[PDB]
Amino acid sequence: NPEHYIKHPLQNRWALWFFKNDKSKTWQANLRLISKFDTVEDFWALYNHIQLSSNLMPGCDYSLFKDGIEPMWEDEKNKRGGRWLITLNKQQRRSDLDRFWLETLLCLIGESFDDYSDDVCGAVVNVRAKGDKIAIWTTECENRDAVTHIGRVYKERLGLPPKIVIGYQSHADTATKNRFVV
Repeated sequence: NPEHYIKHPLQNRWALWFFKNDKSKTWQANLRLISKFDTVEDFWALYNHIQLSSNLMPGCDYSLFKDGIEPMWEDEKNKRGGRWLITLNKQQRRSDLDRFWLETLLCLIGESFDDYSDDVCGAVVNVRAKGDKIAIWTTECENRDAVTHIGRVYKERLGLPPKIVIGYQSHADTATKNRFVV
């Protein structure tokens, strides 16, 4: 009976990345792959082993991306895409950052956006003194139906009230403005 001894396979294999700001190095050189996993059990072994986002020094990031997509604008699956951005104030590092980030991780590995989960590339949390950010990256900023559906589902899974609006920005606009709001 496989149920008693097999790990539970995820729909995708995922890679977690870490960024630490070091002014001696280029941005790309500061980005490092931490490890990959493709089962529920290996996801939790990795999550339980690493620091909470709220405990990282300012200027660090985590990124979780599908295996084979690097967490940068230049990747073939990100260059035409964008991100749903959650901006946190300084008080929300205490209240919401870690629970929003873990909910974001679970939206990814559990493929929570129905048919549009294939548009998801990954997610990024930026820990910064000025205010942290969490974002889900999708692969095509022109797919209105995929993008808007991901944003609506994500907003409800974060539990954000209708008093809050979140915006979607294309990486091309960042690399050089919300395309969509929910």
